[PDB]
Amino acid sequence: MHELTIYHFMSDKLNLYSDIGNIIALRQRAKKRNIKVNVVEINETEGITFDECDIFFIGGGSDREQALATKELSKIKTPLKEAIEDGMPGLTICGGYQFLGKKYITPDGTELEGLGILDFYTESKTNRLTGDIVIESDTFGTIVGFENHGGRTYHDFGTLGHVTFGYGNNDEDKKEGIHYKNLLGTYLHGPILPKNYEITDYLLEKACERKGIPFEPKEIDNEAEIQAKQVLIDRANRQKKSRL
Amino acid sequence: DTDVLRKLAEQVDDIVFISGTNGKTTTSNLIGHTLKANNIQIIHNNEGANMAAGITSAFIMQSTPKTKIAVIEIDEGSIPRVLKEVTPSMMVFTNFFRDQMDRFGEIDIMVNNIAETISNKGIKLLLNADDPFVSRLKIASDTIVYYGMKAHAHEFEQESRYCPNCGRLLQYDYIHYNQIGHYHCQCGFKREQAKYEISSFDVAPFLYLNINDEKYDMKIAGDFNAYNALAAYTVLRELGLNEQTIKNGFETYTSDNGRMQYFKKERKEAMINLAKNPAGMNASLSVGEQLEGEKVYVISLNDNAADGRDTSWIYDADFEKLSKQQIEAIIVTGTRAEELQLRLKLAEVEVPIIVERDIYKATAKTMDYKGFTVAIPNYTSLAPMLEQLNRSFE
Ligand SMILES: Nc1ncnc2c1ncn2[C@@H]1O[C@H](COP(=O)(O)OP(=O)(O)NP(=O)(O)O)[C@@H](O)[C@H]1O
Ligand SMILES: [Mg+2]
Ligand SMILES: [Zn+2]
Repeated sequence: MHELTIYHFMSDKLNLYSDIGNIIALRQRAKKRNIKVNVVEINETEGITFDECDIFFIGGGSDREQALATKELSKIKTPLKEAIEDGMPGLTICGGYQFLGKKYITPDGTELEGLGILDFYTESKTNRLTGDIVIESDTFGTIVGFENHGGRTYHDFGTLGHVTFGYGNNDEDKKEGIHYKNLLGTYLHGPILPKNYEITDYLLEKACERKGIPFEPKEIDNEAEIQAKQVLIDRANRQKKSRL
Repeated sequence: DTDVLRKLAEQVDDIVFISGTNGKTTTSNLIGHTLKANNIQIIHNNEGANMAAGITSAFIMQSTPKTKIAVIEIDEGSIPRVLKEVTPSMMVFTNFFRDQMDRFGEIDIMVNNIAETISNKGIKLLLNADDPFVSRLKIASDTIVYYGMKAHAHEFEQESRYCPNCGRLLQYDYIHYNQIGHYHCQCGFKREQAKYEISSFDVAPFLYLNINDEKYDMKIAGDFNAYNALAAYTVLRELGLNEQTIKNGFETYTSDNGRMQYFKKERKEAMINLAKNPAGMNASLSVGEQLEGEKVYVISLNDNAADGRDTSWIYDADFEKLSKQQIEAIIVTGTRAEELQLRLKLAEVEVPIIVERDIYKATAKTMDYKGFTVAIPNYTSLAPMLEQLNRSFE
């Protein structure tokens, strides 16, 4: 069967959000399209190259582990940015998403440098944005998850969609994450991918066409995913009706 | 009221005290259960109220004309106060473990105070030969009965120790765990030969013991509980009970907290084990491997405040291994039953999944199967699941 290769960056330090569940979702959706997925864990960047990478993944760590991850990743800031600029599919989670930008400001005003891949910043506050979150996307459908972050991210790029329940990137926008080219970033937990199969299939499909291999069958069984989403959709609505 | 306890205790032929730092309750429960399974009226502080007031209260509320044996768990620090008013005929000690936060040598001092308190009273002492600090109590009576465990009986899941007779560094031929082992000072203080001894045992998933060339098929788990069972065995034998009578009660005793807790009605069996994190789930998922026959799972995932709202951790658990087992069906329940269904789909666990979010109904549904129920709740799921299971098993 066909193969696809995932670069999983700093899997050792950036391990707070059950990344393995995102890996499993990608392995299983691709396996139902007869595609084998090999994951390359990249915790040391020395002359690493994106030639052999189909999808990259950066998880989230603590503030201290993020800064050290950023320092190691900055050794390939330009091979990474030029890969993203070439449409390389990627998923980034919480801190792995925040440090794509210029800087991360801790609640006490402390300023941590990001990769600076894209021109945005995040500033944390002590009172967190926490709860169920329901998003309506025109690319990913209904995205459903759990959020819990002190960081307020401010960017003028496209997002994963409009937030009908919850917060998203910040207190005001009602917009979640980032969608630039094939690079996705998000604050969602769950992890994000198991329920949100349109996101999983988007990444697999972009990597399949760039490699020239097929992505068939395109429409498969999603009943369990949709039933898991519906729990949070129903509960969000209840919380809306119980706020009158 | 201290004279009423003295008066009440006087009419009891056999008074057994259980003490030590760890395992008193399990030991005491095995003893009281086994006697009760034999229709022997007993006084039993079966609630663990092991201080003077609670012991006094048990005697007041439970003593009858037919109450032949008192079975009393006692906090080690309450031994002096209770002995002023009650002298037991028999006393078993499980162990004396110094905690890491304890001050310098607070253990030997505690053991001397106990030895002085119980000294020269004709009390039959049942001592853990494998614990040096329990064995130091040999100085306190002329009637000593040792129990212990043969070297290599089990590979236990493992600071330094000084002899309690002479204070020199202790030498061990073999170590069970911590200070428990086969020791021998140069002063002569050594691990004595045991009257009742466990030659071997295993936990697959419940204790299976080999005591003095007899086999005991338990329904509790936990490595350390072999010692509590052996301590209870030693009391029951010294009370004159026989291997069969003891075996009858040891085969039916079970825990009651939803941790490796066993159930049976006719031929239908169940076991419930709390799991609320990846390591607890992995251990609960493994239990079925050690059960023979088809199994029916009920797994409950609530996401209430005490459980945590983020359920992502179930992806860090090894649900994939269930495919190595023989399973009729898995009932997923709790407020986030559908996350469990989706997790098991991604685990490629290809057995029927029944989504039933009401923990009561999902748990009773396991009665519809003939296989061994493995029941796994997270924290807020435990109480409703346990309650239903007690309902279904009568
Ligand atoms: N034989 C043993 N050796 C070492 N640890 C044990 C043993 N038995 C039990 N424990 C541990 O001690 C804990 C308490 O067991 P329990 O039977 O309640 O002891 P206890 O002596 O009654 N406690 P307490 O009444 O608070 O002094 C258990 O949860 C076990 O982890
Ligand atoms: Mg106790
Ligand atoms: Zn000595």
